[PDB]
Amino acid sequence: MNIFEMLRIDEGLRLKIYKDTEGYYTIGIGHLLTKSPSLNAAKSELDKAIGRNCNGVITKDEAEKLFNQDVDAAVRGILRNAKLKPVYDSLDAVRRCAAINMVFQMGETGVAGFTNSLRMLQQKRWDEAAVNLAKSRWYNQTPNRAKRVITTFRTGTWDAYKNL
Ligand SMILES: CCc1ccccc1
Repeated sequence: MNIFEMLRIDEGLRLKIYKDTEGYYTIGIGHLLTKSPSLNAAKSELDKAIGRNCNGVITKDEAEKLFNQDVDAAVRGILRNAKLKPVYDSLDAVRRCAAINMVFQMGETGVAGFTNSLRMLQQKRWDEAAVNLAKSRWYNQTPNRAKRVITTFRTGTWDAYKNL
């Protein structure tokens, strides 16, 4: 398992514009199009992202291209963030995937506010970090996914994702 397989499990794959868990227009493997209520605004964002007139539908190859771009953006975002980079650099490979997953889902400024959890993760206090991470809107709104990500942080193994 790697970050692509992990997020593909968590985000799924849909080739037509859909609404994510928060009700926002999204496409592909969790590619957020807009937080605007307007489907037309989303369709415009999609056409801009893909570079052709899509009429709300893309191919699997296009979805995977957006996915590559989004994962890269998440990682780069972490590396450019003064609060996130040192924690990320302190982590092992598997836990780094859990970190990218959170930033992919909630964005960099969002996770950068997870201050107490970040400290515990940098200190390698895994059980404590796991407990702290669950005290969050994140956990309460998407508990099944949060539990998988937290288990990954707690154990540094892919146990939560085996058997998908
Ligand atoms: C809060 C988990 C985390 C750690 C490092 C970087 C991003 C996210």
